[PDB]
Amino acid sequence: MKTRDKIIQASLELFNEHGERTITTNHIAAHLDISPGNLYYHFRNKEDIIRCIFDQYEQHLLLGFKPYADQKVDLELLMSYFDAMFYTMWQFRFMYANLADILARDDTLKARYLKVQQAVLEQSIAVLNQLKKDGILQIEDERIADLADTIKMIIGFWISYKLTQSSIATISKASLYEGLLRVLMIFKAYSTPDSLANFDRLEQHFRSQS
Amino acid sequence: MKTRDKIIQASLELFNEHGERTITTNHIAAHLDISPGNLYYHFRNKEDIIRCIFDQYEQHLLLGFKPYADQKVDLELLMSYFDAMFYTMWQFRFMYANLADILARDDTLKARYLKVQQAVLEQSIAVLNQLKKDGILQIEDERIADLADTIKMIIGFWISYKLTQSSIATISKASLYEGLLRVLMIFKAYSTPDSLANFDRLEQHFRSQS
Repeated sequence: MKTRDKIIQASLELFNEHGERTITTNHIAAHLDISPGNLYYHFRNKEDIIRCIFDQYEQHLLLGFKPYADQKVDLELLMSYFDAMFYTMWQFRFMYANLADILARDDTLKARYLKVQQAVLEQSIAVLNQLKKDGILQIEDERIADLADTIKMIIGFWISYKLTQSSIATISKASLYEGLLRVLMIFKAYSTPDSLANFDRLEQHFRSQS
Repeated sequence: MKTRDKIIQASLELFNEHGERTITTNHIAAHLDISPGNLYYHFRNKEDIIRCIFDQYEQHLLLGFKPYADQKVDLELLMSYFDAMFYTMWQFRFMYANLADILARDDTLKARYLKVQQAVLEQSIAVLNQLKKDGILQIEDERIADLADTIKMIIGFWISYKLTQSSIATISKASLYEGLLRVLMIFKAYSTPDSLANFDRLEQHFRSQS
């Protein structure tokens, strides 16, 4: 593992455990047992590290919500889209906790973030249309875009909702699965009779994980 | 109108137009054409004004989502609950824009905020159970609490979602109605056949407002 990649992963872990705002590049270097000069060789400031993390976030997002080509339309395919919701919230939780402030202070990062959000929305609408063609969902064509955008809003803001509903300042995997189960509920209401059985197996799988 | 109430309303308007963070007590006093000492007579600092605004927010919330006693179960009753969603987001939009930071810096305000959120959740669950008894909604009893909490999450975080999805830093009434229409969609999926007609009249009413 290249030192540059070690710096990116240590940063992500520290930001996820303690909040991005309180971690300095000197703390990151001490965590890796390197000089702050050694860190500067690879990254000149903290923003540049956060920019590389956003890129990692963005490529996983585009791949996790990509439309399906020749895959068979079965349970394993559906779980993969639900697994990508969980992964993104948990692996980049420092981001969801403080998105507005990170975007407001870096215009380059914000512009790239918006391009990806629009491309993820377009893929999601395609996925939903395919599930309709394949007999998994019943939705009026004119509402598929709205459903996709509403689910995207749930996943993106679930963490902030949880942080503002209690006196506890940390996110547990259990909090995240509660969120997936709310999305799974919404989708269950749009399912076809032929496909209700599968939504009950997804529900049982996620109640069992936590 | 008592000067104390004039100070509270000017503050709310300035915070809603420009963001709470950039408004000082000296700016509030200049807006009302009074000395900063005259303002101090009534309010010793900005937090005390924000505390009185939260109280106004809290009492409207408890009244707007209160369970129904002898009212007839008709369209006007349903619209009133939808109107309370719109009112709270629009009249206290500075709050929704910057909730986390306001709560993190005032422990007294946060404690009261959480008591009200729990009481609003309990009322909402009662409302939903009544609509079920009265033949408006079909939901498994074990899921009514989850639906209520998911709708509450949508209304509370819609504004933050919109502010982070564009380069435009302001909220329009149109953005807010788009949000209500997403909630109305979710509810339409849980409606009974006898009640679908009414959800189509609510939809048409809100598409027409914007």
